[PDB]
Amino acid sequence: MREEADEDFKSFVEAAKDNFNKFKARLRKGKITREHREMMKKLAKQNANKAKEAVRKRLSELLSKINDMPITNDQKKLMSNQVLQFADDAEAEIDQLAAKATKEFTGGSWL
Amino acid sequence: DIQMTQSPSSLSASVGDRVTVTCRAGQGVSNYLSWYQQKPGKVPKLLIYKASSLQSGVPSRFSGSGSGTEFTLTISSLQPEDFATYYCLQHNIHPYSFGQGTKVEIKRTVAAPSVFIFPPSDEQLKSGTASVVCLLNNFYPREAKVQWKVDNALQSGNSQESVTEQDSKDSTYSLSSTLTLSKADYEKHKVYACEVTHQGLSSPVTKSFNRGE
Amino acid sequence: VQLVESGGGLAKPGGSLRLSCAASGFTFSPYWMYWVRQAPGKGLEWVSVINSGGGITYYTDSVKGRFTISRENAKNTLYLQMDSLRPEDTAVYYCVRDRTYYSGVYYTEDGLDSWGQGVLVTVSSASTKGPSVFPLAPSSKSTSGGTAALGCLVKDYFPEPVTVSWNSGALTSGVHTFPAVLQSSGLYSLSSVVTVPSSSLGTQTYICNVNHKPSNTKVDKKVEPK
Repeated sequence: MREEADEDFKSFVEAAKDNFNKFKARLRKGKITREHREMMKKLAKQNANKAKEAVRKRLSELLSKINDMPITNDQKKLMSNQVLQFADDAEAEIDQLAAKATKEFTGGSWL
Repeated sequence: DIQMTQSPSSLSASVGDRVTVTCRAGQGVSNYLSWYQQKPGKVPKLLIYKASSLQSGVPSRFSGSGSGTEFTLTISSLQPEDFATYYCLQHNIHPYSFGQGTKVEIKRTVAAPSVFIFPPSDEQLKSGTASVVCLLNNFYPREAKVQWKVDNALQSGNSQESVTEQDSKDSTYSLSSTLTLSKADYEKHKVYACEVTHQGLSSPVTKSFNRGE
Repeated sequence: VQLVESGGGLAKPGGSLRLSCAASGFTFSPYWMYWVRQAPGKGLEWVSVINSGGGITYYTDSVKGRFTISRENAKNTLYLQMDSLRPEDTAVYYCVRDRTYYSGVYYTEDGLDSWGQGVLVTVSSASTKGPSVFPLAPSSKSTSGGTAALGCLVKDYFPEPVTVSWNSGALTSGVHTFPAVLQSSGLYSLSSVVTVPSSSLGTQTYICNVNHKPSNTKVDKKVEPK
């Protein structure tokens, strides 16, 4: 079924959620300069980009699987659009996890 | 595989006429019906995919319609170069399956055949067999009759005919008839005649040669 | 963006052949591939299907177990091993590409759009024989020479096909190469003719180029008047 795909991309977001939690806990606490803050933000985006290519690599595999199954071609098309929407949602939340990892005015750091 | 049922098996039509070819699927194929055009001795050409989508470079006079199990190829104004066999193809589910094909013929004005006769070559006579060939060139319609005469005596059962496919431009046919005799039989007679009857001829046309020359 | 086919030809009943199909100019891996055959003078019909290097394969009822459709995506080549050949396997075989793939952001669903030139498979116990070529000399003379007909008689060969050109292909207007006829001796025979201005009979050479590949027979017969 497509439930395999829905959980596949949902598994990536949970991993990103755990990975970004440990990322935040290891950021320097206290009064930081400002150059240091963007250094934190580029790493959060670098970590989000790595988690996102795992999503796309998985998206390409299932698409190859969808086209190669003995189903009606109009059923290839909609399944390809739903699995694309699953991966798009996964990439959006991963981006949201990276942004909120360096959110201003939390307990962590300040200027 | 889904069973495609196409009709008619063949049809005839004049230049400028509207032509319709019907395709029917055993199961629903939704929007995934293709139309192919195949001219004699050539690779099939995809004209229309998705029932109503025209491939690149395909003339605008071609159009398809229908969805579900009833489809229809339509040539709005038939052209001489449209002579071909047309096939429908469902591309909804593998394996894709074809129809029986529709053979489209062109109707045109009557054209009388030009007739030519050929004696056997001296090279072939060395082998002990003589082939006499008669040519009926660029005529319409297809029906024609060739009668072989040897010294004005009718021949039977010693000739074979072959007909060309309809010409893509003048819509005419051409026909060859070959009379096969033994060298001894060929050499004992004199006048070899090819008598052609055709609707374009007011009366039979005869082309002949004397074995002497 | 073509497909070239190899193999095929004459084979005795029960023998085996195998067709290759080299693809180029495009992405061969993701598309389903078809083998389509056409018996002489009959319609088109699918014979075998296969996926993007997968284990799903279709075969029509006429060919179960006998033919196996192979495929690899590295060399971009399609295959059709043909075992236990039967007289009704005589057909022109095409390898076709299904330009159908759905990627979400983009898709194509043209269907079977790109075909190979085709290959003839002839199944018969009859032995190969090369033809003889005889001239069909123009009538000498037409009154003025108002259009003359000339040609070549390609007699007694097996199997199909033979191709006939005129003046190495430069003369195509007015050419009629007739369908071969099956003589009672089991051998084929066809005539190819061309009509020309017969003011050109004296100032032009006319050669028919007969090629019978199955017997390696190549003949350039010059056709002269008288």
